[PDB]
Amino acid sequence: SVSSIISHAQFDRMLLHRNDGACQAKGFYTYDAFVAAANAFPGFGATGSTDARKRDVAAFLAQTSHETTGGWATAPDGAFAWGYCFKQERGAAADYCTPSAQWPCAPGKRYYGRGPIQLSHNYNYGPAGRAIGVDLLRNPDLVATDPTVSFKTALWFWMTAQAPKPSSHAVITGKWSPSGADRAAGRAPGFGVITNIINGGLECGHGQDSRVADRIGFYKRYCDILGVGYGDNLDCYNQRPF
Ligand SMILES: [Zn+2]
Ligand SMILES: [Zn+2]
Ligand SMILES: [Zn+2]
Ligand SMILES: [Zn+2]
Repeated sequence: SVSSIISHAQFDRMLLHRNDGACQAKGFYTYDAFVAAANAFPGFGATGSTDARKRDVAAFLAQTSHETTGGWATAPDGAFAWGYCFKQERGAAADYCTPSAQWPCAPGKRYYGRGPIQLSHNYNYGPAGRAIGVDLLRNPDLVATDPTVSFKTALWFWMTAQAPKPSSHAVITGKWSPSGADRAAGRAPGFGVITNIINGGLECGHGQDSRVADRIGFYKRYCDILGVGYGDNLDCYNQRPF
């Protein structure tokens, strides 16, 4: 039903050049896979006012677009037209396997970044796999070979809280109630705190940051496409990291 918020046409206008020959993931990410994945997380794009629902979709696609961007300053249609260009960590990467009796690593497998949110480590592939009913510890490559599974891992991240961090979904739909600690840290509801949730240790609270700006660029472009206002507190330049 997320299709009632974002049409196939709008989805492609947003992720405009993802299938250009220069992109590693060309041909991978499809609108039908996105819609199928969304069906497994009913609340996504279906919680709150029509505007909250549009921002929920735009923010999700904007943050994931930054994580997989292939854009550059003078890119065709701007740097914010190049999200979803990659589907797996570039380079030699690493094993990303840490001791865990709850989410044991499978021999010979590696848990490097895969998919829209660049899911990493066995302790994340484990709970994400359980959430979607797929054994991602034994078959982590499915996050880079099956687009529906790929999108599902990203939505799992979007919809899952990591207390004290709320889920990004809760923040964008206006369901997050900041603690006294959050208020003291300057973490107010908005797109900015979502960036903080995702990679605040490295990007937030130290003034202007090009990574934060790139995330906002995607968000504003996508909100413009769906026809919704951005909401407040878009940056995390002055927010203490979670
Ligand atoms: Zn299409
Ligand atoms: Zn193109
Ligand atoms: Zn690690
Ligand atoms: Zn810093």
